[PDB]
Amino acid sequence: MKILVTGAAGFIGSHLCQALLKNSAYHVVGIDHFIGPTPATLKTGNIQSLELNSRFQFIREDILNTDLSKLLQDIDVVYHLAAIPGVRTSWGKDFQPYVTNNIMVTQQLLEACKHIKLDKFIHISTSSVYGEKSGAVSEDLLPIPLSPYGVTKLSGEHLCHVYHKNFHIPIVILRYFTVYGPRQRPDMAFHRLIKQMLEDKPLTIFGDGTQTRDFTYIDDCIRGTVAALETKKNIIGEVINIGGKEQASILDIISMLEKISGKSATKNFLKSVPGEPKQTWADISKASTLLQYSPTVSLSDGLEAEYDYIKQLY
Amino acid sequence: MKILVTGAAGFIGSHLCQALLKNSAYHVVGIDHFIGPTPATLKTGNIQSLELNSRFQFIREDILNTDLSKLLQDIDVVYHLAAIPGVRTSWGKDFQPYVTNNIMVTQQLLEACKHIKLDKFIHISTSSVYGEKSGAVSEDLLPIPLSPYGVTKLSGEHLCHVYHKNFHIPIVILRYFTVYGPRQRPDMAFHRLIKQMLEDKPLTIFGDGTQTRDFTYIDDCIRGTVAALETKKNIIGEVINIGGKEQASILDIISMLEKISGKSATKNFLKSVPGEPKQTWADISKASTLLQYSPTVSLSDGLEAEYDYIKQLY
Ligand SMILES: NC(=O)c1ccc[n+]([C@@H]2O[C@H](COP(=O)([O-])OP(=O)(O)OC[C@H]3O[C@@H](n4cnc5c(N)ncnc54)[C@H](O)[C@@H]3O)[C@@H](O)[C@H]2O)c1
Ligand SMILES: NC(=O)c1ccc[n+]([C@@H]2O[C@H](COP(=O)([O-])OP(=O)(O)OC[C@H]3O[C@@H](n4cnc5c(N)ncnc54)[C@H](O)[C@@H]3O)[C@@H](O)[C@H]2O)c1
Ligand SMILES: O=C(O)[C@H]1O[C@H](OP(=O)(O)OP(=O)(O)OC[C@H]2O[C@@H](n3ccc(=O)[nH]c3=O)[C@H](O)[C@@H]2O)[C@H](O)[C@@H](O)[C@@H]1O
Ligand SMILES: O=C(O)[C@H]1O[C@H](OP(=O)(O)OP(=O)(O)OC[C@H]2O[C@@H](n3ccc(=O)[nH]c3=O)[C@H](O)[C@@H]2O)[C@H](O)[C@@H](O)[C@@H]1O
Repeated sequence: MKILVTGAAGFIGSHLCQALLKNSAYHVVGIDHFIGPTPATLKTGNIQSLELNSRFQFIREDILNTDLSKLLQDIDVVYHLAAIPGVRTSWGKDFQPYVTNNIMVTQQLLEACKHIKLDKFIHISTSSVYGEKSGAVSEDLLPIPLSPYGVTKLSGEHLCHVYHKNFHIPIVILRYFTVYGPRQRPDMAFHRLIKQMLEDKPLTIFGDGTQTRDFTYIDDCIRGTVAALETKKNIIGEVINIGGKEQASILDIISMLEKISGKSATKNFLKSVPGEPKQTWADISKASTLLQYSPTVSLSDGLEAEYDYIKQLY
Repeated sequence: MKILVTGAAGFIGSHLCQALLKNSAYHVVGIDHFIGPTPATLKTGNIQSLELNSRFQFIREDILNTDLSKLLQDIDVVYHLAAIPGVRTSWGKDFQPYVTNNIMVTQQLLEACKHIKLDKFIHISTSSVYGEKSGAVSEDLLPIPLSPYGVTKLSGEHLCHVYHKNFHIPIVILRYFTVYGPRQRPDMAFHRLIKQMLEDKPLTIFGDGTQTRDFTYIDDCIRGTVAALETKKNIIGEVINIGGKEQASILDIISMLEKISGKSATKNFLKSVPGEPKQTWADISKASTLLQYSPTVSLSDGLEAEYDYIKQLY
């Protein structure tokens, strides 16, 4: 088929394109405006290989300015990953690009998909929509975001449901849980903490470090994401959690990084940042059932992979 | 005490201001940018009756072009009604004004209220957030909007929760159910059908006319809205349905209108329009407990009042 990947030069999008291109029967169109928290230099690195592949077409344009008629011509599947993704930087004057790139972009894509015959529109969303929840969260749980970011991503999900129900756009929603590994964005905790540790600079901890995440290794995330395309079973209209092998606190992670480096971290404990939950924890039963999803990369292996990537990057 | 009412020149806002001005204790500031579906001619008359009262101050400005710090210094309570409200006109290129005036306006007001000492931030929302549900809907039900309009309004609610949890802004959310009576917007069903019936023209019905609403008479809406200010109970953080005395389908309303006009209407059944639920039905248990809310205006009395107003307007 022809598969459109929005946000193709980003962390997850770059990996997803590479995975799809291993199947000789797939042709990939990647669109990326090179905005958000990752510098354009890192994004060029993410796609340099991809651009050599003859079955990849790269478009460096804003989805809000591009000819969406041309873009979606003969597209069989859309993977919509384009977004402004930072939890902590979505307040005051920094909110507008979240609304433009998370809400207006999703709506304009969904409008463009009304007059074409997609197999699937695979919309990427976030554990950030759940907000502050206790236990493993299931996809039927009432979402109450804690960040303006989370609000804009949940508005994107609701636009998906509006366009599915009214115009039969074949939407599938994936909710990722804190994805890490090679090419992780430089605003995320593991990139920052590894870069700090490499430079013998203080590790920046927001609050006391006891907060936990369901960290998902990139290869696990991509296996789940590709499974959503490749299943022959009806998952249209479904919201599916994609979570990781092993939860950990930021203190637990730092201890694991010290074992990889053989260094001892200097720690700087900052104020908690408004808008962050203290815990995330996916119930991935539905992904297990629908996609045969099971994450297999341990934090020790995934963290070594990221540490190696960050060291070579800088 | 001093009360800011956004969207003060609008249908519900103008009636709200009118009700608050009856209390000589209350100083009222109205702000309205004269946008949305109602032509500015009808809104002028709204602010003209309000401006007879010395305790009313009117600001004719976009909330996005206002010094909100300056405005809010002496404000005790905000009623936030300003929005783009039409369910049916929120598709395609019409969507952006809903994002601007429903999402960016709400965010920017909440940002300005972060360091104000408010008693209450009373955010007006809509039954449109629920989408299609069976039975009387309670406020803890998972909302799945059917329209882009509904998505933008539920995004505003989510912003209220974010700013409440992170910054202790004392938000209360009211979900209104299809409000009618004198001053009803010309794009709403009762206004169009009464105008049509008055001029012996076909009554335009969008589908089979079996659609029903929990229609709320304006005076009932306003009594519940004023109760949110005056209640003895703690309602900070609550979502509260404000629904009407009697549910009806459009066919029923057309029969009730024939009784009032003494006319037999010609019907013009048109294609159902995307993004509209078939039923709305409020569980008003919570309003009854927290606000002593009981709607008291019957459809026959309310339609008569709206009939007399439409007759007078044209
Ligand atoms: N990284 C995670 O932990 C994680 C977890 C949950 C969900 N998500 C979601 O996964 C997706 C990918 O996240 P990521 O970490 O790869 O982020 P990223 O910033 O690395 O990638 C997103 C890409 O979208 C592009 N983009 C944004 N707006 C655009 C526009 N208007 N037109 C064209 N391109 C545009 C950016 O240039 C960027 O390269 C996002 O939707 C994010 O919300 C990520
Ligand atoms: N009418 C109903 O049946 C109903 C039911 C549910 C909820 N609501 C909600 O009630 C509120 C009032 O609805 P209404 O029927 O009175 O609508 P309306 O259009 O009569 O009034 C809203 C007013 O907001 C003003 N406004 C919009 N954007 C603005 C901005 N940026 N700055 C300043 N003013 C701005 C408009 O000029 C308009 O006069 C809305 O929030 C709507 O979503 C209405
Ligand atoms: O799962 C998700 O939906 C979200 O996951 C991540 O968001 P976040 O959980 O903030 O991921 P990190 O940035 O890796 O933060 C993880 C934890 O580390 C903490 N942190 C972060 C950065 C840092 O320098 N120090 C620090 O202690 C944060 O407080 C947080 O508790 C992504 O950045 C989002 O794009 C995505 O939506
Ligand atoms: O309750 C709500 O939350 C919403 O109520 C109304 O929206 P709507 O329910 O569309 O109200 P009307 O415009 O009065 O429409 C009611 C019904 O009449 C129908 N209709 C409308 C107009 C018309 O000419 N003919 C007709 O049959 C519609 O299809 C709908 O089923 C308001 O317009 C919204 O601002 C508000 O958000």
